[PDB]
Amino acid sequence: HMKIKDLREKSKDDLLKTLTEYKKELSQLRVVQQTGGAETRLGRIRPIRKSIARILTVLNQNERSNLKMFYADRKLRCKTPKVLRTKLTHRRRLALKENEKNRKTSRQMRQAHKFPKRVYAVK
Amino acid sequence: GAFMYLNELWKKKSSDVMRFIQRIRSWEFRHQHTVVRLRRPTRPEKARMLGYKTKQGFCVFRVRVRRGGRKRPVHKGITYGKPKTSGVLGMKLNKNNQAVAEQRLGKRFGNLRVLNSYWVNMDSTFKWYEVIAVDPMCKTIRRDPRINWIVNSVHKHREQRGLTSAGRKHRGLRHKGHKASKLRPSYRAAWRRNNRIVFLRKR
Amino acid sequence: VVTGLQEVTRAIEKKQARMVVIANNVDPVELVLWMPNLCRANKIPYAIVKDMARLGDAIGRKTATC
Amino acid sequence: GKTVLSCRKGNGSVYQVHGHKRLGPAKLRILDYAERHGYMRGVVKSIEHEAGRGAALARVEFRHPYKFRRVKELMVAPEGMFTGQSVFCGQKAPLAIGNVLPL
Amino acid sequence: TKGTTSMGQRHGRTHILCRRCGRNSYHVQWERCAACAYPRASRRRYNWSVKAIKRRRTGTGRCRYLKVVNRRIANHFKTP
Amino acid sequence: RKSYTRPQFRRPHTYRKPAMAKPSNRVTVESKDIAAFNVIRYPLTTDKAMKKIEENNTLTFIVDSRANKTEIKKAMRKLYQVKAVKVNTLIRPDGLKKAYIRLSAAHDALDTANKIGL
Amino acid sequence: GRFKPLAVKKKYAKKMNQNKPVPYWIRLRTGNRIKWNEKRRHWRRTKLNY
RNA sequence: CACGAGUUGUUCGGAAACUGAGCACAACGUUAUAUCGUUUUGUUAGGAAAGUGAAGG
RNA sequence: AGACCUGAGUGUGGCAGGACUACCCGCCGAACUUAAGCAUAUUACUCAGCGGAGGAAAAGAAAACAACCGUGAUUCUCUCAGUGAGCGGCGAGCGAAGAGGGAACGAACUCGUUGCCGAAUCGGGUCUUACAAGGCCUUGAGUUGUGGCAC
RNA sequence: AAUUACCGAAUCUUUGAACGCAAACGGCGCAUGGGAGAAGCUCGUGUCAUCCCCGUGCAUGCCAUAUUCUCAGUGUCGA
RNA sequence: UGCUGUAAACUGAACCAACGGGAGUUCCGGAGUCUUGUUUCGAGACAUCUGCCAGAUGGGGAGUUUGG
Ligand SMILES: [K+]
Ligand SMILES: [Mg+2]
Ligand SMILES: [Mg+2]
Ligand SMILES: [Mg+2]
Ligand SMILES: [Mg+2]
Ligand SMILES: [Mg+2]
Ligand SMILES: [Mg+2]
Ligand SMILES: [Mg+2]
Ligand SMILES: [Mg+2]
Ligand SMILES: [Mg+2]
Ligand SMILES: [Mg+2]
Ligand SMILES: [Mg+2]
Ligand SMILES: [Mg+2]
Ligand SMILES: [Mg+2]
Ligand SMILES: [Mg+2]
Ligand SMILES: [Mg+2]
Ligand code: NA
Ligand code: NA
Ligand code: NA
Ligand SMILES: [Zn+2]
Repeated sequence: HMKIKDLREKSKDDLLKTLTEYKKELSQLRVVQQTGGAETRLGRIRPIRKSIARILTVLNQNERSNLKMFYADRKLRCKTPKVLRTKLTHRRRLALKENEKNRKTSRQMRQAHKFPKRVYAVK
Repeated sequence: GAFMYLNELWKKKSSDVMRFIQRIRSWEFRHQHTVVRLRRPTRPEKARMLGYKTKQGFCVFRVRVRRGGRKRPVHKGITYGKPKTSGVLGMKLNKNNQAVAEQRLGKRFGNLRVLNSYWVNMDSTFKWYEVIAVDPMCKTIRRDPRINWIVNSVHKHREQRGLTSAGRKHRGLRHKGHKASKLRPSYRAAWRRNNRIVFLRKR
Repeated sequence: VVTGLQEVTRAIEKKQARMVVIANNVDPVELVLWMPNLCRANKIPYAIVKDMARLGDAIGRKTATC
Repeated sequence: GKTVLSCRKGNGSVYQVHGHKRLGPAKLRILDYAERHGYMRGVVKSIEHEAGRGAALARVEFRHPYKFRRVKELMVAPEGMFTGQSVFCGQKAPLAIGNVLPL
Repeated sequence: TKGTTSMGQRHGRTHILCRRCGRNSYHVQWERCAACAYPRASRRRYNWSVKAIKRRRTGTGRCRYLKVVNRRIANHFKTP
Repeated sequence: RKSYTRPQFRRPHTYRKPAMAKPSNRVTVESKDIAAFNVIRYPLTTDKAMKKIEENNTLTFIVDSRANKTEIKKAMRKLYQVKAVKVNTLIRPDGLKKAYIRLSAAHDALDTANKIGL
Repeated sequence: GRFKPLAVKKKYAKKMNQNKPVPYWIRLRTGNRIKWNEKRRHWRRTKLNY
């Protein structure tokens, strides 16, 4: 049984060795599952599977964070693989951005600066 | 400017020189495809007044349609029911050829936005219109405040819903007042207004 | 020199132009079909020459109508 | 009433020709430069019978005018043609059974 | 005759399973599905049978991705 | 461009730039020391399997249904340090794939079975 | 007979696996409603036909 | 009816890899509408549909 | 050699095809039924068929009403009105608009043309924390006209 | 915590508009990057041909573009 | 007026330049040059042609009726 806090403080190589050890142990437990086997031994199958899942989660999260940090640079930001870009929605991706809209012509800017909306009260 | 000379010249379609030019162009056009892409419009003044600019997102195509009336598509020319619905050759379509041309181009090329069109040439078999379309994914288009209204998705297939000038013409929205009361905002809208049965609460 | 259809037309319609050169192979010919008649209605000397590509090479562009 | 049979036959559904065993269209040579300005000589290779037709068909071999190749044609045989015969086509041809000449 | 005896004369198969909709409606000789119109790009849909439309419409299956995109929309696409 | 010797024109030969290799669109970590555990699942303990172990130097395994004989041999060697001289496979009527693996005479299937824990 | 596609073989294998009775402790669970399988199939009554 | 088992291939049948009666993707045309038509009598398409032998330096 | 015009091939960056379709926009479009028969008429500019969007859609800023002491973009509600309008084998039947009381309302703007300027414009590289409405550089596009200012 | 609830980080088999080519086939490719290979080769290693496994790209149409890519035309010119 | 052959009347072969000339390796001739341009042939402003109007004919087909 592996603890997530201890897992997060390890390198890739140690994580891979632990992954191999746990896979080997589960493969051994399947043999017991086939040839009779006692309840105390069969009760170990679930914790091992969840430990494997934990190790794989840590590995993949580290990999994704590193790759995003790599492609953060403006030189390579235009070649980011589409699996690392923000998903949102098809239509939101295709819609006009706030900067793209909200532009006006020179005449409209000048008129809005000459005649702004006022605050007033009536007595 | 030069616009006045081009306009006054194109208002003389029956003169000898204009007839010669149109005859050469018609011969040339009828040996091409049904849809053709152009680099520049054939009538720059008309295109500009209809909304085309010499920019990076505007394109021009030329589309062809067949002249004449409509034949009812019934097997062997046989109809059934009341005799008043028995014509096969004398009926006419309720939509004009300019709108049909715009719809054909729009159905074929789905990544563009159809803006307007104008009459270019005519024949005994064919009619030719030129269609203005813009690309909604171009940065120039998206940043120009005078055309970037067309990037919104409520303008996706205007020609299929009849929101172009030719569609408005055959819908009847060239008139107001007492000549258009039964067709505003649409025939179906007027029908619903005039025909739904109303139940007030405390009637 | 004055280049461009609009500017050249304005110079012809005033009396500023002293000579006008017109290319003979413009693609929609309606852009310049009327130009000799206008230069003749005024008293502006004009000539029609062989290539809009050669005119454009002269002025530094790809082509030129007049 | 219902459709008449002579009108049903115009769809050509089960009324088309049975042509699996046929050998192809029978036609003369192509009218080309050699035939217009001289003559060409061919040799009759075989005489055969094609299903559905009452006349014989002859296979005639020529030489390709432009490439190193042999060209085989299929014509309708006149009466008297035999295998190994020489056939002339074109302007300068003599008058004999099987020769093709202008009218 | 045409009753009991001629039911033994029925050998073979007109339809097999469809690759797109899973029904036994694929016509072997025409290579076309009588239920979903495969391999046409769009599916069969007729307003004279609303019962069939309601049998086939969205929400009669798993909503594998809609389940999560609806949650994202309801939570305003929040991110750390 | 000068002289044509054929009666019809055909598109000329031009320069074609080859396609570049993109950055990969996969981000998952995959381990090279793990695949054999997927290839081979577990053994069988029926009477036919025991008879084969005792008589023909053969072991019986349930394997991945999409694997092939070459992969099964490689996985056998990696997981247990033995050499397989023959693999015969069948897909069962319940959907699983079963393999009969015969070891070389230099290896005792009974010893390997004892090591496995059969 | 001998010939069948692998996809058809896998569908038949799934049906064979499904054709089983209910385990006995299911009936001892709390709030249980299931007594028989009620989706049992017999080769002689109803045909799958694929 | 319940439980437990059983189908082993370099060469056997298929595919890999033929053509037939035939089908219809592309291209083009037509239609308010493609969910229509042509598509082997050597044979697409107003029609620019061939992507690699030998090479040498 | 070269240039321009009109067309191809490949590389690089993008987009469309499907689903849903209650309401909404465009086309196509019946018959049963009523007329105590039936053909014009009615059912109905409806059902079925083919296309296309949204959170609403469509409409919208006078080539509009009126005939007054004059109103003033669009949409919707009551009423005008089952109408001393009108259409109709003038039969069965069908059938609106202006005005008036209201809901909403910071509601208005943009091209083309005319006149005066004439690359001041766009794309691409690069630098400022920055894929700036910024600077520097670029023939690439563009003078067969991008952009600015006004009666 | 094998408790529950919620959500921002992930995983996500074969298909399907389905799009490398096909399809009552868990089939067959081209380019490119890897892996395993007591064949052989070499000094238990290292290396590895044929065979085998895995990742990525490769549909048609349309738009933009090429530090200015490669071309075609008895189209108009000009060396 | 574009030109090199009628053995055949009982079935031969034929390509991927020899050679000549020029300023090692290219270029000319062999293999005539030219183009107010059309692939060639036939018709031709008729029509085997396009669309729109008009008149005849028309149980091939549709709807409906066939008093008391
Ligand atoms: K088709
Ligand atoms: Mg609008
Ligand atoms: Mg109203
Ligand atoms: Mg039978
Ligand atoms: Mg086998
Ligand atoms: Mg039983
Ligand atoms: Mg759609
Ligand atoms: Mg009713
Ligand atoms: Mg009645
Ligand atoms: Mg009655
Ligand atoms: Mg009746
Ligand atoms: Mg409907
Ligand atoms: Mg709107
Ligand atoms: Mg302007
Ligand atoms: Mg596929
Ligand atoms: Mg009758
Ligand atoms: Na079967
Ligand atoms: Na065939
Ligand atoms: Na009515
Ligand atoms: Zn189906």
